[PDB]
Amino acid sequence: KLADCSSKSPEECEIFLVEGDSAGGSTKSGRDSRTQAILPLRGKILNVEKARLDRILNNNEIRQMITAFGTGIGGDFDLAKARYHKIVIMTDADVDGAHIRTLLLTFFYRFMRPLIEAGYVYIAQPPTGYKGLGEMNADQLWETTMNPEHRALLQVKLEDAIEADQTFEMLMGDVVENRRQFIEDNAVYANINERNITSEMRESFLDYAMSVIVARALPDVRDGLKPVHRRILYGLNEQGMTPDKSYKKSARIVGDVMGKYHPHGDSSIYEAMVRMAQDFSYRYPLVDGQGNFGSMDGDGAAAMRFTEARMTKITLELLRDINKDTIDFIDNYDGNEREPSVLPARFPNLLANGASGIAVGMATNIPPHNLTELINGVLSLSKNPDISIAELMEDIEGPDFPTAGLILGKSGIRRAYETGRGSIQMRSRAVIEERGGGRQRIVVTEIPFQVNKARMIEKIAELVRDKKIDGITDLRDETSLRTGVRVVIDVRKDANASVILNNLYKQTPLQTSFGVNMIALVNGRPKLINLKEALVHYLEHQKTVVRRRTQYNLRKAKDRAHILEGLRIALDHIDEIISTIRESDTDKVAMESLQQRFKLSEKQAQAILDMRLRRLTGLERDKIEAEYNELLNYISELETILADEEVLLQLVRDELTEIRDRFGDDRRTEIQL
Amino acid sequence: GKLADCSSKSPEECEIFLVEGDSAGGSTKSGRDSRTQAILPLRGKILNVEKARLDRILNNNEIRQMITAFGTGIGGDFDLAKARYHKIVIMTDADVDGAHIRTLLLTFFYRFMRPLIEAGYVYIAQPPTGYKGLGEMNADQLWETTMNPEHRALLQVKLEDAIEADQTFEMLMGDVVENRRQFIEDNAVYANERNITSEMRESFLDYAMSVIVARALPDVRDGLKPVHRRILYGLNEQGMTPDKSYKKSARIVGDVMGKYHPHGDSSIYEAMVRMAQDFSYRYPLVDGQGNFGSMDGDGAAAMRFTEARMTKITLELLRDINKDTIDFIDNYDGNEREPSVLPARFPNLLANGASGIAVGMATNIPPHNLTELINGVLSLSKNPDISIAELMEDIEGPDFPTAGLILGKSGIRRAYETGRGSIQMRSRAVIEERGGGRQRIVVTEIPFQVNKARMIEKIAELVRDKKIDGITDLRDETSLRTGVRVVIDVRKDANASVILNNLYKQTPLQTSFGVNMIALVNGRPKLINLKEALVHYLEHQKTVVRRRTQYNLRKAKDRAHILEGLRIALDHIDEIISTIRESDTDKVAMESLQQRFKLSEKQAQAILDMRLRRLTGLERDKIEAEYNELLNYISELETILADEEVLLQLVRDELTEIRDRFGDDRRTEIQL
DNA sequence: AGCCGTAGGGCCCTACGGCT
DNA sequence: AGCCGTAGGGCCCTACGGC
Ligand SMILES: COc1ccc2nccc(CC[C@H]3OC[C@H](NC(=O)c4ccc5c(c4)NC(=O)CO5)CO3)c2c1
Ligand SMILES: [Mn+2]
Ligand SMILES: [Mn+2]
Repeated sequence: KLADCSSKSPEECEIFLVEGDSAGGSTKSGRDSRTQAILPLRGKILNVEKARLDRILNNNEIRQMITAFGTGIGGDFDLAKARYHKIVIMTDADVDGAHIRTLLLTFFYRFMRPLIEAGYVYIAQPPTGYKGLGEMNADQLWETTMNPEHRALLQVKLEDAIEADQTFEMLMGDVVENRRQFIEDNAVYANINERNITSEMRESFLDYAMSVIVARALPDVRDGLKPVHRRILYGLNEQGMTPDKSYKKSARIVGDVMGKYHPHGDSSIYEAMVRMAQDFSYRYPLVDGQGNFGSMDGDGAAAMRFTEARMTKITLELLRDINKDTIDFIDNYDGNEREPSVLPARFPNLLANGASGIAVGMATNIPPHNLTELINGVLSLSKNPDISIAELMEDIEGPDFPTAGLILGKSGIRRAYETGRGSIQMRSRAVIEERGGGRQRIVVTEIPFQVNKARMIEKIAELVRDKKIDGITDLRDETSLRTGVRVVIDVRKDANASVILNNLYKQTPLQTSFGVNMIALVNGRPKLINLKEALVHYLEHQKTVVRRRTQYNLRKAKDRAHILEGLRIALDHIDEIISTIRESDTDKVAMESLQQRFKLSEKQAQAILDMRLRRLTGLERDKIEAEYNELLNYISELETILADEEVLLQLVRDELTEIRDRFGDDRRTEIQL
Repeated sequence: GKLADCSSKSPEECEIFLVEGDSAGGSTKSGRDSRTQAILPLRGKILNVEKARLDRILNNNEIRQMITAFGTGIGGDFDLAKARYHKIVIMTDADVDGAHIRTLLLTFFYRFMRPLIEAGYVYIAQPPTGYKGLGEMNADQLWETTMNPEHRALLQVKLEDAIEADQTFEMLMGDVVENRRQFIEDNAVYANERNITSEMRESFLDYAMSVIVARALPDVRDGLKPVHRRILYGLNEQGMTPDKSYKKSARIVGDVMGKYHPHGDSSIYEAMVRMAQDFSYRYPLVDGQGNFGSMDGDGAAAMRFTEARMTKITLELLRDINKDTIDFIDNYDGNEREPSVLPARFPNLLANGASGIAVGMATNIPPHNLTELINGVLSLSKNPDISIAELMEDIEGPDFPTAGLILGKSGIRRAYETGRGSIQMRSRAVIEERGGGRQRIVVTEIPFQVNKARMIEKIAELVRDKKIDGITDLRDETSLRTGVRVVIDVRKDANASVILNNLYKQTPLQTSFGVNMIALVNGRPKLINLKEALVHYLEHQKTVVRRRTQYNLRKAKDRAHILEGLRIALDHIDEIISTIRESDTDKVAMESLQQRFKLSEKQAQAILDMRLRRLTGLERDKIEAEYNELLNYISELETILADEEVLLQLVRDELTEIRDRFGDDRRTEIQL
């Protein structure tokens, strides 16, 4: 990995740590290879503050850093033996780079403290607006960042130790609550110089943490999506990949999304897209995949060069009226594109499909739900702001998993909908049945959500082999496209099969809990929310969307009647119209002449100058009158909706109801007492 | 291993499907009936056992997995009794690479498991085409077509004459290239049971002709392989021109993968990267931003990091592509159109050169100076009987991006005469003082295609293993600011020149370029000499300029015809408007306009599409200005089409301009 | 040898939080 | 104790021909 310098005189020698060979290459090409060494790492380095020492000392990248510095670790640490008097951290100028920087400072503080004391550690300052240093040309990387003349390094000073120790403990240690508190306390949500090592850690760390929270791992309460899923669906949309049209190569989709909207690795995008295609993961799948999109047995999808994809019908409902000023667009990562900040989301997607995400200081875990039940819930809520969770549960019985199965008891469900937290006990659907000669078997035909069917079956085998469960004489996955899931467990003759089943439910994922933890972005801040808040924020979104959409169609039909007004004047005075144009030299004079003569606006004048001659035929004259008369009718319909809060809300209901009628379906998961 | 066995054991009723990898595997595993159907994914191309020794075969993972899985052992240890399946089913992707992996698999079974074949246990599944690999198929469909024993069509492989079979495996898959080449030349055609010899011959031949005509060899006209052509056409169709800014590498590769080139990402991205390296291409076709590699054989950044567009001179490859200069063809799936060849307004085969390993043959064509090339083609255009020797008054010999030296003219001369020759390339190295009466060797240019770091390591090896006297140190002082610089310290009092000569004998510091000018001519491979290359090249240009002139003619005559309808209309504007105003439909207006004013359908249409702003005052006059300049152009064009000396001179003229704008100095020095 | 350059194909480290 | 899902990062086997 190391690409060393010529000079062995450590006095004048620098080593640069970079994230991988992609940056490595640019760095190598632009360095001064007499004084300047380069060590590429390989992504996130190990967190030494949370890891056992066995594996701190085995980890490659840790090891190689040790070798390169040649000073040994901890007690047996000779400053005098530093092969370099400058260790320069130069990760990418993105948030994951800030995080890899915190990880490294932690390693150095806890294993090479003197190195920091001695003033040998530094932080390079590459320009922003660059995914990694691999996107820079070597000359740029040199001028800006590496050239001893016209560059700016921060030298890491350690002031108070005690404070440093607490900081590393809080930020990087395994007590989440300490970290969570710091985030809350310091996050500001939207509506050779010395650098203190504590200052750097808290600023770098918070930068990462906030970024993961608002812009990675948590879904938005309004549309139920994380950034990656939003930019995927929105890309499908901008490229017209509707279900009527045909499937397009995943690589096209991914390439496009990566380029315009999502400056991150290919596999994060493709894997997100894949899940959205899996009817064992999504209760209402958002992508329609062609090819191998993986199995319940933990199989990956085929590589993105093989598969293809489009929207499902129901994703249309997520995107409807996105170009009717329903929702605010923002700048993409680099200035050159516009992306939606949220989707219209005309059905309640946060709950329908659920969410899961590991952030920093917190996580989220929201189960999926029956859409017929959810919309009935939003209906009841719309007729009654003061409805209770108990009343809402009259409609929303509890979660509805794609994989079906059983939930045991209404009581975890109730806590989760009331507090935002609760454990939910899920079981497989298993029956006991004769197989012949007075012997029996267990048949599992549905397994709990998020359980790998293979791993589950291996577990049972590994219980039968470690002689750790009695009575089982065979185990077979008879699952098949033709017959559905079907896992068979033969039972020894005369053994009690019900007992064996209970044993499996105790000792295998045949029974599994689901720990609800309903954190989402509300005003782009993380909040633990109950069932009713989820539906309130959802309905508040829908109200705004149907209002803005109605306001937009008004401005637009008004703009258009205005033009049809110019054109009807034209048709009534066509001879004089022709005359005015013919007697004009420029287009500028005609425009002025038509405004004055016939009291037309600039826009009308221009639309008349744009009329083609074929529009003076019989049918074309009629269409202009017809389009105009239909449009006045529509304009006054729109005005009705905007002048009356109750007609608007009634529209919201009628629309929800239509979606419930077209996409609603049976409950799959049975909830038992 | 990723073996997914079935649940039954008795092999009489159990089958195993071999597929290319896990993408195919998953569709196969979700599709299959797992009571009787095992699946074993491989990993792409398997080893050719006909060309490998036994130590290597038995180290190979995929080979091992197959042996284990089948349970018969191999060779004389073979045993039909211990078969775990009575049907072994080869199910590779429905493409040419899948024919090839079929031939490799059958080569393994015939040489190590022949009784398996003698006994009827081997089979070939028949998936549908249209799908890159099985990973693009849904499991329901792969079940119906291919795997379900009530529907599928299986071929059962049969051995007849074992002597013929031996000859075939030997010829097709053995180490002797020439019999294979001969079999290709003899069988190629350019523009229930299955005999194993027929399968081998037909599957291999497919593969072979696919690599030859459509992978590894350049076209003589444009100097390009399918992958480079599709990339450049891609850049163009998305206007990624040099005036515009850079697009993202992943977008470009994604575009091209979908539209034109159904193959792995890395083949595309790597082809693009090389086109951007100024140490690889004498005249780079791609302009890249980010890490695109080094002479030390670092690869580019991954494609999420880099951006790219055309270079100035690529516009010249593409100039006039829209003027019917070249025949477009269907892409691989029917939903696109691609160029079969580029206009190529400079001679790109010899300019940037080409190297490719095919089947039965290879190509290796060095790069050249463009100022020289062009003077060459001009000279040829003044004299169809120009000799190689006269041609070499312009074209001194290869000119490499990396500069350096060529020793003597005799390899050059042989190469240009016959299309084969060996050319000795040598570093640019000087000897210089370093202080205290010591000296060093400074190397500042290295041969084409010689990895600099790997070369420095071969020098270290010699010093370490004491096969060279007198070297005390070795350093790469290469930098952006300094250019290539490799220093070799010599021991006080040792003769530096001697040392340097040893380095030339013993290191890539001197390297042969083995010229072997194979290219496609009417899409068939041909060994061509210097002159035959320039001639095909000149022929393409004349065709281009002629087809270009024919196109502008059709187009200017079409436009004149429109303008003759517009003249009539502006001159009769009222009767025109009444004619229309009186007409119920757009149809009736066309008919009336046409009867009353002697107009064609297309003249009537142009009038009906006329906007009212065209009736302003100075428009009857513009139409007339335009129309008179059109008639002038029309005849300027007819001049050209009727006199071949005028067309040829036109060709000469455009080339001279390209020479003036893009021609640069020779970099490689030719020492005699 | 083993390397040139288009082709087939796939695997494994790391962070992060909460549940087992 | 190790999985789940967005994220950071990269490597190594194969065919082909010519020297
Ligand atoms: C399969 O299993 C193995 C296992 C062993 C391996 N050892 C080392 C490295 C790897 C893979 C690392 C490599 O890095 C670059 C990756 N792709 C991109 O950067 C990229 C970005 C955007 C894109 C595309 C690609 N593809 C498009 O068509 C457009 O959108 C491709 O994968 C290995 C792979
Ligand atoms: Mn990075
Ligand atoms: Mn394949």
